[PDB]
Amino acid sequence: ATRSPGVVISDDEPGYDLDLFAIPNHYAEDLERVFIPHGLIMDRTERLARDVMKEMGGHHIVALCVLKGGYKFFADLLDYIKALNRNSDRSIPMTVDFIRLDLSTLTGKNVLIVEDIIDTGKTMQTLLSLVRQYNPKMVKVASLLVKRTPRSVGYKPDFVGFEIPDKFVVGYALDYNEYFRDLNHVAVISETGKAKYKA
Amino acid sequence: SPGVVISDDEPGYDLDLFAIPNHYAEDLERVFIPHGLIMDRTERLARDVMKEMGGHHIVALCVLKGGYKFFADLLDYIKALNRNSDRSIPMTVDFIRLLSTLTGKNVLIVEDIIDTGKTMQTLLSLVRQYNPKMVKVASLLVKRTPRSVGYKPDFVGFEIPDKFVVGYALDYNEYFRDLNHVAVISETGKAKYKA
Amino acid sequence: SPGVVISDDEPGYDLDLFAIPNHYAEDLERVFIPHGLIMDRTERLARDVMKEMGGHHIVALCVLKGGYKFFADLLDYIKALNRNSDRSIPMTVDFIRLKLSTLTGKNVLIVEDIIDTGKTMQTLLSLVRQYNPKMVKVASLLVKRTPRSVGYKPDFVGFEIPDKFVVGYALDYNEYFRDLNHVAVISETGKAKYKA
Amino acid sequence: TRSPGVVISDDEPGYDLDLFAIPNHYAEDLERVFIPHGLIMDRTERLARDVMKEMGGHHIVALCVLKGGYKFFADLLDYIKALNRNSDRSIPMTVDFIRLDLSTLTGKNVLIVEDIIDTGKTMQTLLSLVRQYNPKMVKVASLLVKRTPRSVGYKPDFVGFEIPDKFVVGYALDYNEYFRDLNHVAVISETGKAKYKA
Ligand SMILES: Nc1nc2c(ncn2C[C@@H](COCP(=O)(O)O)OC[C@@H](O)P(=O)(O)O)c(=O)[nH]1
Ligand SMILES: Nc1nc2c(ncn2C[C@@H](COCP(=O)(O)O)OC[C@@H](O)P(=O)(O)O)c(=O)[nH]1
Ligand SMILES: Nc1nc2c(ncn2C[C@@H](COCP(=O)(O)O)OC[C@@H](O)P(=O)(O)O)c(=O)[nH]1
Ligand SMILES: Nc1nc2c(ncn2C[C@@H](COCP(=O)(O)O)OC[C@@H](O)P(=O)(O)O)c(=O)[nH]1
Repeated sequence: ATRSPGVVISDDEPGYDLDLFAIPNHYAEDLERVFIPHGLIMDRTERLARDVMKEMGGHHIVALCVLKGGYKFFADLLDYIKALNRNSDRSIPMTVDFIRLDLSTLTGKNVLIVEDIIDTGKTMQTLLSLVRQYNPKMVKVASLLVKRTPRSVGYKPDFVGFEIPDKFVVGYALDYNEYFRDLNHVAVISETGKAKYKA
Repeated sequence: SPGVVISDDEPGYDLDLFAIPNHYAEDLERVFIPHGLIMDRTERLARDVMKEMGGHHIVALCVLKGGYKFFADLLDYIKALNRNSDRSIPMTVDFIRLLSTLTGKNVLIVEDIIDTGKTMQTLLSLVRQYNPKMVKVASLLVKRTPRSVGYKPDFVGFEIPDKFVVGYALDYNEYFRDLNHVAVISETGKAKYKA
Repeated sequence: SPGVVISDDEPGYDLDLFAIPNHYAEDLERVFIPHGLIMDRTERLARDVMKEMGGHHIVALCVLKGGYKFFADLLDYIKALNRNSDRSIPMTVDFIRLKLSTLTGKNVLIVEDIIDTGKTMQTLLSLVRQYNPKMVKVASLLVKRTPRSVGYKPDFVGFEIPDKFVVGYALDYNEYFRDLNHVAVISETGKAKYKA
Repeated sequence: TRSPGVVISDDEPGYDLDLFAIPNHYAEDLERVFIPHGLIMDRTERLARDVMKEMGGHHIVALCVLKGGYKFFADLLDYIKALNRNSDRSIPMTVDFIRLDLSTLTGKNVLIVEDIIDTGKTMQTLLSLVRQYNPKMVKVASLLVKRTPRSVGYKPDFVGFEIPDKFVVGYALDYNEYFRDLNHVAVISETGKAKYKA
């Protein structure tokens, strides 16, 4: 719930062609276009980590990961946060948990909920109400990707990595029928790939 | 077979030989395994896993909560092998709170440290009862301790002396998370960060 | 292909979207290519290089000076491909000064960090060709769309950028901005701040 | 100039080959891995801050000696540039290459970067040639110092690893331009010496 919408990727002109970057060859016909390369994600994630310690560094941080199979972004975000802490000459305690949808550990602490993708946003909103119930000092939501979808409730994430168009993306932290885990770029899935690896 | 064996006669490296956080200067006695050495070993471990379990679909279970870090890096190296194999390979990723889906599947249990070995032996008995095709355990650290039952993981990163270590994936009252290397905690550190 | 094309519509990113050293906050105007984007593109360039001339032994020549980071990273990806090729592939690595008989009959890769007008490379190619090499191709990280270009185009291009003076990654300004890992447009303030 | 760096003892040196990831085409060409790639990186990171605390106050001249190697110089520079990001001032730095315009060294902090020091004759030859251009401060960094009686008694200001007297390859150390894709420092085998002979 802040002004920064993050790195915007418009419907006019999105992403780069597949030939310009290194894609696993078994995914050659399963993707349409690359929206966000792995390294671009890392750079943005590094800035997000500095945004988090800027607004939440005041109290003991509880980093809360959602278990959607996507551990990748949560692990990367935390790595950058730890990188900041090791050069702060104060030893900074931090606890990390996981939620699948005892939380008494959240009382009076800065809670950071980390999400990979936000589409409808009611999965996210549902989690705020449960965490706020345990009376934390503050709750912030980090999201790597926010899709511009008509299924928008109106809820706005605090820390956003990228704002992407309404396409079904896979890669990096997002999978499809447990496929595309070895793909480190965020790319749009094709009709071929959507049918080939269908459940 | 027992992994990289860190003997008892001299225990890793001096603190000033590597870059440790300044606020952990007095809280450590010695560095056993530098971060880079862990990563290079884990890359080989990932190759060993694909060797004995790459036959069928792999369900990788992370034991919560001793440390997520080793699990994250182990799977990163596994995916690296998968994307260069000219073959679309699916993989299940799950976490254990300490589940009947595990029936007839190739299950990989990932632990960051094994001390006595009783936690893992207990976890194994619970998993086998759901009749999995194969269950193997990967452990980053196995300690040489007289308090051990006799359990040995299928995959071992390092065999270390009987000393309380922190860093990389092992914390102490939610401290030392920002420490990359595996180091022995000092008596100062134990008392400074007690609960 | 001309590589990744950065148009002049409204390119780059706001400085607030990425991590930038605080002592460079006022000295930069906009970030064109983040460090990670350079690396992902460079990895692909390494693949392209190890296909048009990466058959056997190559001689990789880095132009001095102007940069070194791009040459180091490009070779790191090349060496990463070689160690998965199931074949021991030797490689010559050396640097060239622009004011050498080894190049005779060799497969030469000239690595450059940026190409503006292109006369430096045209001049460089004409001299190398006189030593009669088996083949000489040029890889460049950046190629600027400038009205000043003679018309030279490299065999391999990383990014095509607007006619703006950029610093970072492998490009400096009076030996400053070396610690800046993103490619960014230097501001008027910084340009005057770090003058020679 | 008396911290010998990470000492690798000689009764049992390094690690077995099967414990780490080694390129398949080098499987028979090596005997023993001394220093894994990641261990080099961690040590190099520490070296980078040793350098910056002594010399790195202001403007330094990073001088690389060309052996066909460059990897260590590039990695050491990367860690140094990583430190200067968290400094609260902009640090200028010049990087150059020399094989044995040197008026540019006068009155500046000169850092000579070496990958391997064996007898040490190369370094003291180079030192005597640099110190006569009157630099404000000239010091030597070396990734590897071999422990050999053939040494002329020269010791570098900054040392990464002190290794036994064996012929090592990998990471910034080639053998007839081979082993460049090997990221670990390993001992070359007899099969390797003949397989990649000139
Ligand atoms: N790979 C991929 N997955 C996506 C995409 N968009 C949504 N998802 C999954 C969704 C939860 O999954 C619903 P299900 O399949 O489990 O029923 O995530 C958003 C929810 O958290 P929201 O905020 O409530 O909308 C996408 O573009 N690519
Ligand atoms: N950081 C750190 N932690 C250690 C160390 N040795 C043991 N632990 C914790 C122990 C579980 O701790 C129970 P708790 O008291 O924390 O609740 O893990 C081993 C069991 O899984 P085991 O195999 O059954 O013995 C150590 O050297 N360093
Ligand atoms: N950092 C930075 N440097 C730039 C830029 N554009 C040009 N240069 C330098 C120029 C050579 O330097 C001339 P000097 O400084 O020695 O006088 O490189 C182009 C020649 O190779 P070209 O192809 O012949 O035009 C730029 O945008 N950023
Ligand atoms: N790969 C590899 N190379 C080594 C090793 N030990 C020495 N070298 C080369 C030597 C110069 O090479 C002489 P050449 O054969 O090229 O003529 O470097 C040391 C001189 O700088 P020093 O200090 O004066 O003795 C080693 O263990 N492995």
